[PDB]
Amino acid sequence: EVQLVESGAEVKKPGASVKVSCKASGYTFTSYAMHWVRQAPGQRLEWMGWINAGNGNTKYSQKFQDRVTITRDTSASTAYMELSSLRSEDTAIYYCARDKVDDYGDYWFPTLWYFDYWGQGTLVTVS
Amino acid sequence: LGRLITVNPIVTEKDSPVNIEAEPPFGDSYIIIGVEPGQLKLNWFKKGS
Amino acid sequence: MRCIGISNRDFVEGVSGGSWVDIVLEHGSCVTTMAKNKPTLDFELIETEAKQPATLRKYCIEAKLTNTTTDSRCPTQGEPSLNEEQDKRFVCKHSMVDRGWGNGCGLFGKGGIVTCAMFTCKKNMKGKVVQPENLEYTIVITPHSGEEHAVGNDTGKHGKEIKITPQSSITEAELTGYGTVTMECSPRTGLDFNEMVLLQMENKAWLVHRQWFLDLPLPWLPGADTQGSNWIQKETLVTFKNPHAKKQDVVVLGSQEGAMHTALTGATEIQMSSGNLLFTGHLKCRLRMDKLQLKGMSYSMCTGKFKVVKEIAETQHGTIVIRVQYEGDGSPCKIPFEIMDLEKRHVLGRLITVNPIVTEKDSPVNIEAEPPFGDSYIIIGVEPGQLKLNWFKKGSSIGQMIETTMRGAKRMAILGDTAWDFGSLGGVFTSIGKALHQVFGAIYGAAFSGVSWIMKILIGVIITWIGMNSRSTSLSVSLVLVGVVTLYLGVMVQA
Amino acid sequence: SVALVPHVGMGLETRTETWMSSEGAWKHAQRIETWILRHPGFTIMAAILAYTIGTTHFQRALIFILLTAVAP
Amino acid sequence: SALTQPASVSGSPGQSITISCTGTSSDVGGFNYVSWFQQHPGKAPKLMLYDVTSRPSGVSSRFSGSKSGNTASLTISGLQAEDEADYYCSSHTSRGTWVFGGGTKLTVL
Ligand SMILES: *[C@@H]1O[C@H](CO)[C@@H](O[C@@H]2O[C@H](CO)[C@@H](O)[C@H](O)[C@H]2NC(C)=O)[C@H](O)[C@H]1NC(C)=O
Ligand SMILES: *[C@@H]1O[C@H](CO)[C@@H](O)[C@H](O)[C@H]1NC(C)=O
Repeated sequence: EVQLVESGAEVKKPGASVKVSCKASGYTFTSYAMHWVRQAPGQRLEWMGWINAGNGNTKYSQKFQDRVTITRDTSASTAYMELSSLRSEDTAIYYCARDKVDDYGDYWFPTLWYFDYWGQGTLVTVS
Repeated sequence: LGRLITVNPIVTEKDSPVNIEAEPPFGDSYIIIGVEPGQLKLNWFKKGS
Repeated sequence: MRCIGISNRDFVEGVSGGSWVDIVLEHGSCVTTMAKNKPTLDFELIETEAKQPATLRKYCIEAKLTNTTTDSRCPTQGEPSLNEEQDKRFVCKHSMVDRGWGNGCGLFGKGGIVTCAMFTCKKNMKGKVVQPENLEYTIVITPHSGEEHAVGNDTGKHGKEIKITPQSSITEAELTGYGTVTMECSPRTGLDFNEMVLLQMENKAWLVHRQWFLDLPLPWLPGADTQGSNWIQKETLVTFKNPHAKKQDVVVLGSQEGAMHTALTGATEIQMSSGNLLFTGHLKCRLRMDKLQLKGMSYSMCTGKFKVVKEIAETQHGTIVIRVQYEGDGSPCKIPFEIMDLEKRHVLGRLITVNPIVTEKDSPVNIEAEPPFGDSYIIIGVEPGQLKLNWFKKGSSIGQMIETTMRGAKRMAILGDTAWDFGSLGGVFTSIGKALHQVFGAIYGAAFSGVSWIMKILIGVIITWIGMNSRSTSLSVSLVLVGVVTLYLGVMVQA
Repeated sequence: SVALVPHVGMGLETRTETWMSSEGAWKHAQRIETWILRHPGFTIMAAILAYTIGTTHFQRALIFILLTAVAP
Repeated sequence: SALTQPASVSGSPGQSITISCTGTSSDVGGFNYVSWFQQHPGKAPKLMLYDVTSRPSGVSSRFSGSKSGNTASLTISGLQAEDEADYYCSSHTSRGTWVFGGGTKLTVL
């Protein structure tokens, strides 16, 4: 019943910014975190992850702390991904990753499971 | 000696673990789970209490 | 059989009730069990091992200071500021110097100076801690019927090699020939972890108290700290030389390794190198002997012509070990062994290696027994080839009960309340002595703790004195349990 | 420094030998007797002060041993 | 700040394979937040394990894991042809970030 679709991109240019999105269905948006996971071709799955919630208070990455920010909206139930300052190694397959928020509204600790359901992946390329 | 808090623990869908919580006495006691073979007997010590 | 020769022998006998007995066993001591049947066994704890440690705090030992910089400021216009004071690598101190026109400022007063130098360690002491689970005791169970060269050797495979975890259970031990012994060991209440902190210096290791370890004055660091730069109380290994009212300097205080070796007078050394092996402490065992067989029945009795090859050889308090060689019969047979008096009338004196047996004839089988006090005549074999061997056990007396009293009081001195074991369901006596000893030792410890060798003797003499000159027959109260008992523990500590 | 707080009374004692027993057992007395032979005047003054206060005869020995003992 | 599971392992069908993963004392040495994933080459990585021994619904009881300090080991008992895919580990650090493993390529023939 839980399906997570995404929006792909064909090809980019270094020096631009890419904006991939994802629609969440089967469950509500206000009490669910939605992370972001890289997959470069034949490489380690890196962590873009953004700890979203119903309020929007979100932690950056560590390698990409001062390089990328995101947005969100509840009425469309879509968490965005505004990756700025694209480079040659930024081509990967980006996934949205469902996660569950504590019932007190805040997101202090994640649950015992992380990623029950996934997006299909958007293979972005640079040129 | 020692009350059981999770009353009537039930195994369903056999390949799925079931977590039981107990209430040991104020000293030394033992935890018995199985029956005829594999008699799972575990020790536990509780301070003061 | 691994137990002869060790000076802590500890015979325990009496398997009343069901078929169980309580025993407790240290690393330095072995235990020999006896019953009316169910042949004798030997129990030794050979190693304690904690598997997965977690470091909690890293004290430093030797360090060095570079980048020594200073800055002063004219009087009454505040105190200085330096750019590397912002880091917590640089240890800092503000102090007063006096300044004038020769220093080049003015106002002829007393200014303020600061000094930074970055504190970098070079020798770490990490103190690891373990939880009471995933630590694995190891106990060896060797039986009697001493086939040759199995007497006291630690090496060689002669006993069963079961291992105790608190994850474990009944702990079946199927040792060959005989039955199958089971041990309800209790390893959680053995050594009282969650206070043991296993600190590791350069190549040695110790087993210290936790609260002693945490308040230790040295520059420390948390256990989960990568990139160990942010040392915390760095001022306990530096000092600031402001000799006269002039410029101040920093110097490293020096290596604390020798002073830490003076800090550890009272901690049992352990071995943290390729495994966190311990060789101290004890554990309590519940020893069930439901299923044991003697191995000796359904063999014919022997035919005679034995021969002694190692002499009668009393070792360690009256438990003589003689080694005999046999020649000629159907070779699997028993041994006609007994201890008589002179006129062969009374079977006095007890056999310890019960039901001895000859197997694969051209090999010695050595025998252990306990003679009475004085003359006894050890007799091996039947009448055409008897060996009537005299032995005079060196004449003791009532005093064997006083040395048993000394091993009992010493056993209560090292082991506090666990020492009311070696007893199998005493009921109306053992449980009340254990409970009263818990409520007396619980107000003895943590109300008389922390003091040394000397202070226990001093407070013992004080309580003995103010009890001895008291009134209303409270002198027995202040003498028989707190005076001479604390004077007795004053001479047994620092073991 | 850590030459003090010597881990001496933390319970914890077993049958096996500690780190340095038979050196640490008597080093406190061999250090308190050297100091008296190098400082006799404080022993005499502590004897006078110990005899002055402490009326009864046991308090003379108690205050004297404590005064000559707390001073290293 | 990265996990070090090996490059590739293999085993015949019917045997049991073990996949290990070592990490720091901030994500695996102290915490139970260790999980596993099944990254098929034409599919998003599917959640095959919860907490170190636990397991999602739908995942068969063939998969089992353990942890022995800084090392978390995944054990597949009785391999089949439907295991020819990548296996990625995961850990939540004490800091607040997530780290993944390098990836093990599993073959049976
Ligand atoms: C303790 O047991 C070992 C193991 O049997 C004994 O070592 C044996 O010694 C005899 C002496 O002739 C050799 O023939 C064997 O080959 C040895 N066994 C080995 C090497 O496995 C050892 O002698 C015993 N200890 C004592 C003090 O006798
Ligand atoms: C300390 O001095 C050395 C030698 O000039 C220098 O290389 C180093 O950077 C200095 N340290 C700092 C923190 O500046």
